[PDB]
Amino acid sequence: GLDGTYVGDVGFDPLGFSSIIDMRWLREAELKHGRVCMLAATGMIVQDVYQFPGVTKSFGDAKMTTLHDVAVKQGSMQQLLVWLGLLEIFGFVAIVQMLQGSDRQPGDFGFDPLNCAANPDTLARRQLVELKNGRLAMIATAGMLHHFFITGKGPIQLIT
Amino acid sequence: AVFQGDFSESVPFLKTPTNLDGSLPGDVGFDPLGFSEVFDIRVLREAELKHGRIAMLATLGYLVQEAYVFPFFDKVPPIQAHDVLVKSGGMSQILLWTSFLEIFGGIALFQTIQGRRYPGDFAFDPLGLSQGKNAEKLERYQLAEIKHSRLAMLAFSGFVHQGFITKQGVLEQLGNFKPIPGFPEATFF
Amino acid sequence: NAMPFLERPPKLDGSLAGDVGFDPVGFSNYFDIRWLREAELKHGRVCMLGVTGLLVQEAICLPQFANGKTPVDDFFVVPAAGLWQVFFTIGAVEFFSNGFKLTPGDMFSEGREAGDLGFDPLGCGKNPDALARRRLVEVKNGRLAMIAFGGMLHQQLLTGQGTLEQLANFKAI
Ligand code: CLA
Ligand code: CLA
Ligand code: CLA
Ligand code: KC2
Ligand SMILES: CC1=C(C#C/C(C)=C/C=C/C(C)=C/C=C/C=C(C)/C=C/C=C(\C)C#CC2=C(C)C[C@@H](O)CC2(C)C)C(C)(C)C[C@H](O)C1
Ligand SMILES: CC1=C(C#C/C(C)=C/C=C/C(C)=C/C=C/C=C(C)/C=C/C=C(\C)C#CC2=C(C)C[C@@H](O)CC2(C)C)C(C)(C)C[C@H](O)C1
Ligand SMILES: CC1=CCCC(C)(C)[C@H]1/C=C/C(C)=C/C=C/C(C)=C/C=C/C=C(C)/C=C/C=C(C)/C=C/C1=C(C)CCCC1(C)C
Repeated sequence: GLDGTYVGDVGFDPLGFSSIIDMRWLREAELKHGRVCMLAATGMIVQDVYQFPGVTKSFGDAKMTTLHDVAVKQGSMQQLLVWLGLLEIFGFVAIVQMLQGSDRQPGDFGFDPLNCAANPDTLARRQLVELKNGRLAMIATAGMLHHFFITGKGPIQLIT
Repeated sequence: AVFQGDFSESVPFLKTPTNLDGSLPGDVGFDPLGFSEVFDIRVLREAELKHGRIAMLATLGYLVQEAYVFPFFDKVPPIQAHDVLVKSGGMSQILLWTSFLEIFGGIALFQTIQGRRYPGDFAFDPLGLSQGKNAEKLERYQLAEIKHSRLAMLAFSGFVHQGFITKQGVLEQLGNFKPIPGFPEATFF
Repeated sequence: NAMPFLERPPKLDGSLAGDVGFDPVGFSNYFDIRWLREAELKHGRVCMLGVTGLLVQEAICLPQFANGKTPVDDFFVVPAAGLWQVFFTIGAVEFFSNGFKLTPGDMFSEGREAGDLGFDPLGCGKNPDALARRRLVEVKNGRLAMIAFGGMLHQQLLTGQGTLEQLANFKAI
């Protein structure tokens, strides 16, 4: 079920997920988790270093998960769910169109504002980078959160 | 679609919707979940226009109702007026006459389904706008009407919802703009 | 035609007077034009007198009969006998005219045109060109009489003033 064509194929599917689920879905998923995790890791690190202007007073010092429990009350989180959900409904259409025969390759939403992938070759190198940073990010995010659970400390603070 | 592919203009990722063609006015190709596939586009177009034509009047009204009230009627925030008029029975008068016009409209929808009339044409052009001399303008106007309608429906929706949270009238909110109540003051924790 | 958007109803044809092609509902498709035409003239004729009566009765009451504050009340202050006497007189007039061909299939079986009772005691139907024009005037005034009567009566039941009186003091609800 695992073949060379997908980018990033080192051939590692010990549990054989590929055999039961369409690779196009699995890939769209790996990128989507990765793209989210990269942003999450960046945010958790950014949050410790800087906060937006009025934020500290309303939320105080809560960080990581604790901030979420406080954030939901602000409704900052809701706006995030409603807008992100609106993007996702288009994303559901995209997976459906792709699963139905369609041109779009998994993970392609057509966002290249700076025309960075215009060279065909450079795109391939970037694609490998994106899975790899994303695979790392997910591992890191999980770690930062678990570290948080146990130490009650933000990751930059744990380094401090 | 950074990889080359045939695709819809509005959204790069998705294919042009089938049975969705440039012919209806204001077709940027966006029907991401096909509804057009499930129900006939002309019946759907009649709906977009009807909702829009209703909406365009409503956006003007919510704004006009704030600034001015006919003298015989009291000035109250518009959402309140519906409650006042409904007790008054003014709303029933709007409902009855609007329903009568709609019954003529419902017959025209049946014709739209069986060929006959183009969606949304009631042949209401009392003025000469898009008259045979101005017939060239009709294609252009059609685009404006859908565009104004799409926008108005979003705008009214916005005015009413924003008004409920702010409890502040739309003209007032513009001139005095404040965060939803308590946010600057409140700390979640 | 009257509704630009809808196609003109088929059975409607220019022949009947005042045919503007206004049958969006298309009742004419379902039922004979003549039967309907008879009803439209008959409701219109009854109404013409109806409107005339509401205006006359508020102004004039028989010394013989008691008067109501509204023309509508006059129907109530009249003895019960009067209503039933009139009700029978009217029914007979229906019988004589329709020749006992009251039902939709029966009526018109022997021609009788549409909505014609052969009542021209004063001879005015002498010239055909006037008769058409007269037919158009009759049907238009009959439809107008239907709408007006409904209005005169409903306003009177509501407000209680007379139609002429209501103009003198509008007294809007
Ligand atoms: C969720 C993230 C995710 C997803 C969807 C994938 C998906 C894929 N990977 Mg990638 N990968 C990931 C994370 C992920 N990977 C990470 C973190 C690493 C670094 C360790 C790698 C390293 C890697 C290599 C080196 C290679 C792949 C390959 C593949 C493909 C085939 C592998 C397969 O069949 O298993 C699909 C994978 C999964 C089903 C993930 C299972 C994870 C656990 C065990 C699931 C446990 C159940 C879960 C907790 C239940 C909760 C789910 C709930 C939240 C909904 C497929 C497209 C191969 C490839 O490119 O083939 C073309 C390949 O050579 N991956
Ligand atoms: C044309 C027919 C017609 C008629 C007879 C009525 C009758 C009425 N409407 Mg109106 N209405 C109509 C059409 C009509 N409506 C239409 C098409 C709409 C839009 C959908 C409305 C919307 C509407 C609202 C929103 C309200 C009414 C109300 C009322 C009632 C109160 C009357 C009043 O204000 O005092 C008498 C009227 C005046 C003092 C105003 C001046 C009228 C002038 C003198 C008459 C001019 C001619 C007149 C418009 C007749 C037109 C037809 C004629 C030319 C053949 C009354 C029963 C109100 C209600 O329910 O009562 C509380 C109310 O709030 N109506
Ligand atoms: C739809 C028609 C209609 C109806 C149901 C009534 C019903 C009534 N009228 Mg009104 N009335 C009408 C038309 C009508 N009238 C017309 C057109 C006039 C003007 C002449 C009047 C003038 C009038 C007065 C002055 C009075 C009544 C009164 C009454 C009540 C007692 C009955 C009576 O005395 O009859 C009276 C009937 C007439 C004077 C004439 C009969 C009406 C028409 C012409 C009969 C049609 C028959 C035939 C088909 C037409 C061919 C002849 C044509 C050349 C005229 C009763 C509620 C009395 C009442 O209660 O008031 C307190 C009363 O005092 N009516
Ligand atoms: C776009 C950049 C930006 C972001 C993403 C962002 C996010 C949040 C969140 C999200 C979780 C909360 C909860 C929050 C809260 C407050 N912000 Mg802030 N905010 C941003 C920018 C500005 C500016 C420019 C100002 C400002 C202010 C306030 C006040 C005021 C009253 C107070 O101080 O009590 C409160 C409560 C004003 C001010 O007075 O700051 C001292 C002011 O000028 N913010 N802000
Ligand atoms: C498309 C297109 C064109 C166009 C166009 C345009 C201009 C489109 C513009 C669209 C816009 C601006 C849509 C805005 C959506 C905002 C939303 C849904 C906010 C939701 C808030 C939520 C869910 C909330 C919340 C909550 C929070 C945060 C916390 C709670 O404590 C409180 C609260 C309940 C308030 C046109 C017609 C020109 C032409 C063309 O033919 C095609
Ligand atoms: C197209 C497309 C898509 C889509 C989509 C979208 C975004 C559809 C959104 C549609 C919307 C928002 C339609 C809104 C209509 C609002 C109306 C008709 C307002 C009426 C107001 C009235 C009657 C009033 C009033 C009032 C007045 C004036 C003043 C007061 O005193 C009284 C009162 C309160 C009575 C998606 C991807 C989802 C799927 C798809 O594949 C294709
Ligand atoms: C027995 C009885 C009971 C109790 C006692 C009693 C009162 C003495 C007696 C009387 C009972 C009686 C006789 C009661 C009388 C009841 C009557 C005659 C009611 C008439 C109603 C007519 C209406 C609503 C017309 C509306 C016109 C419209 C919408 C026009 C539309 C138009 C169209 C179609 C075309 C053009 C466009 C426009 C202009 C819009």
